[PDB]
Amino acid sequence: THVQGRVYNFLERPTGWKCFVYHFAVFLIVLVCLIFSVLSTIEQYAALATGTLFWMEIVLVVFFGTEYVVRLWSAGCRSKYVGLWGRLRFARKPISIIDLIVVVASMVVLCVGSKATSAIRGIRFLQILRMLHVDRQGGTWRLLGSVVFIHRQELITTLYIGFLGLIFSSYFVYLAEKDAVNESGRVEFGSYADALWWGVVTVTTIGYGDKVPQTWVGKTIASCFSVFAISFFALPAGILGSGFALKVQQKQRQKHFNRQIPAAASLIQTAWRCYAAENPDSSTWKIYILREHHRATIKVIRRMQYFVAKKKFQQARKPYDVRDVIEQYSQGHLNLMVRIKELQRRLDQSIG
Amino acid sequence: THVQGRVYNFLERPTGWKCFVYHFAVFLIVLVCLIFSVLSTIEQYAALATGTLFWMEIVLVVFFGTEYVVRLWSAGCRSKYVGLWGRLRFARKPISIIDLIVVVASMVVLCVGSKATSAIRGIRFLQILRMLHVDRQGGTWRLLGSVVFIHRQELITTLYIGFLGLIFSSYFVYLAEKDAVNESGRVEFGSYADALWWGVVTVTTIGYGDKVPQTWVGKTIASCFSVFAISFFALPAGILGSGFALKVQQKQRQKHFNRQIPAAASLIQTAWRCYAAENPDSSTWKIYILREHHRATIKVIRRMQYFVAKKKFQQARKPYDVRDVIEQYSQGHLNLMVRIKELQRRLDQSIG
Amino acid sequence: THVQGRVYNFLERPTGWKCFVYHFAVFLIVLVCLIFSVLSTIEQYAALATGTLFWMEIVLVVFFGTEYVVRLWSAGCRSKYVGLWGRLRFARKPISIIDLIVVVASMVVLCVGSKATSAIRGIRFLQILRMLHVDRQGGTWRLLGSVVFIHRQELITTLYIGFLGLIFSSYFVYLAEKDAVNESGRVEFGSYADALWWGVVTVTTIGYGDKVPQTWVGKTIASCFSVFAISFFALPAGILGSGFALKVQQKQRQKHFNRQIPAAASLIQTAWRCYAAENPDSSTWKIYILREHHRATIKVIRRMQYFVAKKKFQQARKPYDVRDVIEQYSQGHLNLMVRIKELQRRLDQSIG
Amino acid sequence: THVQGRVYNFLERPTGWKCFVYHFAVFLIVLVCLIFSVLSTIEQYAALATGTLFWMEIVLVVFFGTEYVVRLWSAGCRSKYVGLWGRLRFARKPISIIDLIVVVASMVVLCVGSKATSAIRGIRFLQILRMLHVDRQGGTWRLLGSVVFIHRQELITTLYIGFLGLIFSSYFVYLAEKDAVNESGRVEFGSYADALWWGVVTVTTIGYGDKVPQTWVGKTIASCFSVFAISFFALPAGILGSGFALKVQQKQRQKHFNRQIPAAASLIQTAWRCYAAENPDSSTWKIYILREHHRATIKVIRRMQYFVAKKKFQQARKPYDVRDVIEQYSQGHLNLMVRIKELQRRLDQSIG
Amino acid sequence: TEEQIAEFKEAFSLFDKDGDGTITTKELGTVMRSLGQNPTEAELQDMINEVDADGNGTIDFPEFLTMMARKMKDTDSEEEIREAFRVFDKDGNGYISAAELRHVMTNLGEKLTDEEVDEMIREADIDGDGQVNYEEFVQMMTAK
Amino acid sequence: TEEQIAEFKEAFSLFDKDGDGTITTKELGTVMRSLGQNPTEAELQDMINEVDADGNGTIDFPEFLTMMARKMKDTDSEEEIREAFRVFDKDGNGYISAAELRHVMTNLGEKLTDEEVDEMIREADIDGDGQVNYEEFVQMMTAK
Amino acid sequence: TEEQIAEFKEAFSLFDKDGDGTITTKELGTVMRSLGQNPTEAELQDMINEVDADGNGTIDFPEFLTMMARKMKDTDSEEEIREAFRVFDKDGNGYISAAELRHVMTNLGEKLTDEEVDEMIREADIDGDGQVNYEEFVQMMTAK
Amino acid sequence: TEEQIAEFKEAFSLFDKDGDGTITTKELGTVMRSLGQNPTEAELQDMINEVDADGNGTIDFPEFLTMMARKMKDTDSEEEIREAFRVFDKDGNGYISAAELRHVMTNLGEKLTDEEVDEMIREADIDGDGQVNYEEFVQMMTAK
Ligand SMILES: [Ca+2]
Ligand SMILES: [Ca+2]
Ligand SMILES: [Ca+2]
Ligand SMILES: [Ca+2]
Ligand SMILES: [Ca+2]
Ligand SMILES: [Ca+2]
Ligand SMILES: [Ca+2]
Ligand SMILES: [Ca+2]
Repeated sequence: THVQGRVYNFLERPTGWKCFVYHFAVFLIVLVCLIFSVLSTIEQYAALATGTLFWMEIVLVVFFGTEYVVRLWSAGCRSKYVGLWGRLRFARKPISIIDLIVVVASMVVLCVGSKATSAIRGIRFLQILRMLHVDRQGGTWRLLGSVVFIHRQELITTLYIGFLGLIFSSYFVYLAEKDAVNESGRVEFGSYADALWWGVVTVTTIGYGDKVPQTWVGKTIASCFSVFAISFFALPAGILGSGFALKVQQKQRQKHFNRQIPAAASLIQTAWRCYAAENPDSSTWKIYILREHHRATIKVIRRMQYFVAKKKFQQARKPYDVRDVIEQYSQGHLNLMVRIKELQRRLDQSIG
Repeated sequence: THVQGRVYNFLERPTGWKCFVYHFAVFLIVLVCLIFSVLSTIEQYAALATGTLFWMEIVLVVFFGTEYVVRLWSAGCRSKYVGLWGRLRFARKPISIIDLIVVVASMVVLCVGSKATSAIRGIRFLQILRMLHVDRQGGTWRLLGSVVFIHRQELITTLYIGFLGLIFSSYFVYLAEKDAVNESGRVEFGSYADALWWGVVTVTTIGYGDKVPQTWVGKTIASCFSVFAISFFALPAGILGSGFALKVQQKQRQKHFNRQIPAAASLIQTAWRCYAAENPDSSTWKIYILREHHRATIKVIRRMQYFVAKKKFQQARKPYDVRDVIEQYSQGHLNLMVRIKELQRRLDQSIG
Repeated sequence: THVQGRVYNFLERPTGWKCFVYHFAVFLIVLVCLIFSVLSTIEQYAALATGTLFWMEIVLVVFFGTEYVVRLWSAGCRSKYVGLWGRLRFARKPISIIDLIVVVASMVVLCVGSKATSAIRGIRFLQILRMLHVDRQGGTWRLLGSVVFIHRQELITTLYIGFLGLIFSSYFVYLAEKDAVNESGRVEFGSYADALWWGVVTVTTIGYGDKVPQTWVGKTIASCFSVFAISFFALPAGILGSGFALKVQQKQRQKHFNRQIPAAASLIQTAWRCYAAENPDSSTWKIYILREHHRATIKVIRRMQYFVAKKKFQQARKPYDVRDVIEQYSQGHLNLMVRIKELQRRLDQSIG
Repeated sequence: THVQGRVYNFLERPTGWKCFVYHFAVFLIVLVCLIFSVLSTIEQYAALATGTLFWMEIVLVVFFGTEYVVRLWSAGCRSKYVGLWGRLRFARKPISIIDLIVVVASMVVLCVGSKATSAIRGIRFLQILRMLHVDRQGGTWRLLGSVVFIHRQELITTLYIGFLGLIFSSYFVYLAEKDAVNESGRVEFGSYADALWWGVVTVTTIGYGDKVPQTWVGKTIASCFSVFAISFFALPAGILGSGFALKVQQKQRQKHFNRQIPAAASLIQTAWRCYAAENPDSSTWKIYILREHHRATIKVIRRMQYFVAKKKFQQARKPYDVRDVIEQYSQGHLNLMVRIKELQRRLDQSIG
Repeated sequence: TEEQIAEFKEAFSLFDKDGDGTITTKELGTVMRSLGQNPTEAELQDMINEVDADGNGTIDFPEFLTMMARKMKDTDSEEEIREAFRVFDKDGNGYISAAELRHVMTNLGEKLTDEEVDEMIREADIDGDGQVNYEEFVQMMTAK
Repeated sequence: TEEQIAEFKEAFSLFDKDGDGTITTKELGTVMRSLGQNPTEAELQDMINEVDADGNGTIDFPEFLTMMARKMKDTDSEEEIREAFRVFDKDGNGYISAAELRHVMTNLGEKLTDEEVDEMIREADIDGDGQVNYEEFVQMMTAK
Repeated sequence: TEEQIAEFKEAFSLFDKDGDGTITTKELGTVMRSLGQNPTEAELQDMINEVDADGNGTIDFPEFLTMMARKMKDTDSEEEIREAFRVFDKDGNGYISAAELRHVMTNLGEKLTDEEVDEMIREADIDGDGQVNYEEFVQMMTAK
Repeated sequence: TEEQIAEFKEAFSLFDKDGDGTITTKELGTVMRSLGQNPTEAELQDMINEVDADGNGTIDFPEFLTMMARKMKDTDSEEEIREAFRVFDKDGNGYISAAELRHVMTNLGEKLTDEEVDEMIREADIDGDGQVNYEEFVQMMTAK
């Protein structure tokens, strides 16, 4: 009854300790195979590793093929992945396309080889590409995309400033060191191509030194460039670190999952009622209780209820802030004004 | 009727997808021309690119001249840019001055060339200078200026500490390595000029190595300098990254644009009333309703209304904070104290 | 009466100025001995330091042995460290195990030597390992572990991105520079092992230069790699610096220690009452005042009181936030609604 | 009448535009003299600058002597600097001591020279030391000291981790590369002194390359060290940048200067009353109105008023937070409970 | 369309019933209590804060046109409705039972009548399997 | 100027009408209701919080001089008034219509009388084109 | 266990005494005041906010089963109880006196009767030394 | 000292006048109104929140000893008093006038009587120069 869900949880979304350790073991053995293949080219393991490359290759491709097949079969648990169309939708995902491409390339290269260096390198490429499959919740790619999307104008501005600064600095370096000759007669700055290479080396602080200015004015302008533009080079690390820190800080102010249940239920009910407003022969009109022209009024009431439910839904997804306190105080003050006014009116009536 | 506004939106402020992709295509083709001109000096494209430099140069200068002309003509849509004086005000802008200087230099160099290396380099300079025209909302220069203005004393303090630290460190390096001779007999630290160059290389972590101390005391003082002053070198990146992060964090707590409309309207009305207080023969004095010396009182009332409207305007531009909650609670508590006191007085009168 | 507590405070947890300066002197003399042993191998102090190594070694091992013995004897002050089992629990701590291993290795090497280079190096290793004993509150290791635990998914994501980026960049570097030969005929990139070494040098910005690409495409891909992946290399410093800054910022919003005393006392009382609910013959049942089936009801009441006390305890450990204001306003509004309703009912009864 | 205050403002605390530009001109001319003296040693200005060194030296020492004399004379405006004792207190300040030492050293060296390289270097040292006099509000040194004081345990922990990590990494590097020989036969790692130098170069990312491991295990351990400990090297920049950012963020939530005036006045009054409680023959005892043993009660009342004023003073210096809202709501709720109880009692009495 | 504008015009006139050109919370509460909807100031403020885009606290004709310029078939609309179905999906495996839906409808919201509960269990049912195909349900909510 | 100080002196005396030397919200409300301005504690606190710079909650003579030392022609003043005209400029293209200005004046604020609405449409009009030259309007607000 | 479920069933029925299937603050206050526990709305909200996990504001049968699925012997439970004993440990040296415990019990909480104060001083006492072995006390709280 | 402890003992007994061993806001207000100090709940909470260090809301004997263990001559005390004199020093040049001090004393706080205003102007005066030597004033506040 739940075998498909159980295998889907075991494969796609490991959790706890059993499946977590199993996936960790798979990842570490994959990394061990990758590093052994890296060391294979060196003469220490030139022969044995290459001789054993085919065995591990076929074993791994069989394992990943079976894993892909069982995952695709278990994809039917998801409602959107039910039927042939749902299986195609699951396969059309970028990760599924990557996996199928990797396995088909692996089987092609293995069958061609059975009966060179580029093929082995492509094997490593497909292994490290399939290695990306461990990303299941999108916690790397989707998270970085969201972070970029939040700060698009900021990164655009910072990159713009950085490129303009480095371009002007490289032009100044070239004009200062057109005839730059280092010790023992080499033209280090043969052109502004060399100037640009020195500038990018300086901003990245590599300091290779193949193109170093030999004039005092060149040293001063290089120092000014290092002061100005290297900060641009160091920006994104601190920027996204601060972003992660503030996200974690705001991670402590979310409402409990049961608080949004009433809002979700109310919005579902209002959406259904708005949809059913198109059904004149419904029997739910008299529940509120003769009615000829009030259908438009009922439609408007349902529409405004749906809008209020939408507002509640947007409020549910956002954390606590000053707005909630403001609206709570406003509603309480309005209630107590209304009650005091009612009491005043009743007392004025009573006193006579 | 709206053709001037439409062309102004198309040129100055592209948005959506059509104009956005058009401007992106213009920017990318400009960058492609720039990189091809960069590669022109190398022998791979020494002849063909140089032969085709004039054609692309004249085409581009014609395109930017027409663009500048149409933008200046469409500038009349803005109220401050109406008439000859308004056109001059538009032209007096730094960006307009930059564009006109670039186009006039381009046409001058093209007409002189038609009937050398420095001219071509100036062509690249004006192309990359006109490239700055894509900045329209000031999101780079105005934003960096504002960020600096906010933290002027902080950057002043940090730079002061950094320069003093590097100066003392360089002096210590020189006094430790006055007779610094590296392997195979070269005086790496010929002077404290060499010491300063080594210090700036160390603080920028270039590590060229042309002037490296050869004594243990020199190594220790260099390590202390690297520990102390390189943090100064790395400051501004993290500082402005944190600034951007906090700005984005505060970007979520702005009131809706319709909330400041009443404050703006009220302040406009109060400003007009204060201005019209100088008109004794106005007919708006009796709207509040015989009046000889009350004109000064009405002027004071209008002035205090204008001050209250100014306070509302300053409150509108700032985000939510504890002050709004404090004042809301204070006004509610005062209202309910007043109402309870009125009820107590009325009940005491009634009981007798 | 308090001699054990006094010596425990003097040894384990120095504070004030006397013990603080004593521990600082011990730490600085330990560091001085370590640096003198470091300088011992150099010919400046090759003979005298080595001759005096045994004396300082035996003096130090005696001092640390006596210190460990007295600390273990004074460990009986702690309730969990009372008796032989408590002494074993104190000894089973990682720090105690480290200390006993260090002292036993020291006495073994000293007795073997009394009647080489590796032994001396192991002596330095045990000295620097015992140097870690100054960590008493766990402020280094426990703090870093907690910081990692808070941001486990973030560091996992960032490291994943960094390794994948560097791997692809190194592969691109190798494919671009398979035949990389530098000046005067050396194959700098003999393999993708060399490519990986150059990539890690670039991402760490060492810039040794033993393997530098000599092609324009290689320079461009290296620049792209430096732009992309070096930010990953610089992440953790800024990440944990921001974490420390936000922790210090939140350090100002803790309630006074006396505020959690009532919650702690209430939860202790509720826990004892829940435990004693299993004792039918208790005499505390009639304090609330015949009772046959109400024991289950009393157990449920005690259980819900214990749950409320647990909620109060979790509230005590967390700093101030919007939730406290929300619940305070809710309780006040409910109280005043209830009071106004009671007043309305009484007045309606009175008016008749 | 105010000439002393005017000259004190002109000298010690320039503000506005006149004195600000004057001080900026003084600072820039001092920097110009410093850079010209720096360039003096180079043969470009070896003769002219040295010949003109004495003239600028005597002019500057006369200017700073007159400035110090007039500042000391004008120090009498401050109440704490009134009289000979106050002048000594002004002179005992570190900045005043620095200035007097600089001027006395300058006059000594000038009178000795009138009737070598070290003397000139000491002249530069005293010029750059007097250059620190521009710090008047302590915005550099006091600010950095306060920032350190806030985060003492954090910097202690981070430095502890960094030194331990680099020490273990250097030991691993030495044990891996005891016999490290680079190309063409040089022992780069002659000892763990060389290993420590390579480690500090790597953590500072200098990359001089004089001591680079030649083994794969050495490269791997160096990569691990770069991953772990360089973040420690980059910490303080981001840490204090985040500190400055949060300080500027909190700079927007201070109460107006007039809000703390009532608290200051109340605390001054309570302090005086507590002091005057020791004066039995005062005539202020009967203002509150026979009184023999009530003097102790009045002393206790004055003491508790002083404590309340102290609480108000501590509240004034701290910015807005949740505590103010909590206490305001508590006092309002208590007031309205009290009023409702009074109304209920009066109505119950009236109904009969 | 012009016909849509006219429809909004008579809808505004009917919902006003005053002729002032602006409709207030008092009038909205009056018409609801005439229908028998026992209104609340909470409902009144939940109405003011979002529809009244001008911010004057009333319901003007241009305002009403602006809020009737809405559209319920927006990509954001089906995205948020899909997330809402994901909100109460406790399992997270794409399986949703009709029993919990019935319990939620009956015990929360407007306390759905048995008639509309039967409507729920009959419209959202793939041959009464108990596992509703909520993606097509979202599609035919959006399709209207 | 000394004459300006004297003018402020008799203005303070007239606005006091008590001789205590300090003027309170009670007296300000009394004089407004004598004029017929139906005051509110909200207006009273909006007065106290900004003018009363000393912070004692009253209106003293030196305080009144400090608030009369103001100036409405400040660079910040025309900058903020220009931004205020930019606040309701929905198009953002520098085009402002008189119809929206009339609607805002009539339906918000003091509910401008038709007389002052006509004053608006006649003073701010470049030959009645409907596109007011708001920069010169700002200039002649500041010029007073 | 099934017997545990049945026990919870009759406990829910007895605590309801209404047969509606949901138990409210009114009924809980009624039963407490029948016992004589002088309830308070503060106690009522302290009950609603934590046990009522569904969020409907009442006490349903599945809710009651969910809150009875608790366990007091959790590692978090003894950790928090140990920290609680650490809360009032002013010395911080692992020494706790019985006099302060007696004073706290008598002057705070439910104002412990002398009988239960004697129970405290007799159960938590290593031969009446005054230094209670609070670790074994925590263990035998958790052991129950 | 033991004599100081005894003095605190009879001070606590006199301020209690009830014999319960704990003193409450009701008793403190009663004794003040017997003296004629027209107390306020604001004063009562300003008393509870700081002196009552235990947190029980009353005034116990050990609590009273803890708050009498205070000392007014603390380095923090003269530092904060010096900053307080710096708070109203508008000029910031170390010059303080007696006129502003007199105005503040008369118009703020307890509304100092002319007798204590004369006491201020006579104690804090270097031969009546109007520029008080506030550093020695701080010293002889701390010296008591
Ligand atoms: Ca109409
Ligand atoms: Ca009505
Ligand atoms: Ca007067
Ligand atoms: Ca009045
Ligand atoms: Ca039942
Ligand atoms: Ca009841
Ligand atoms: Ca007593
Ligand atoms: Ca009383």
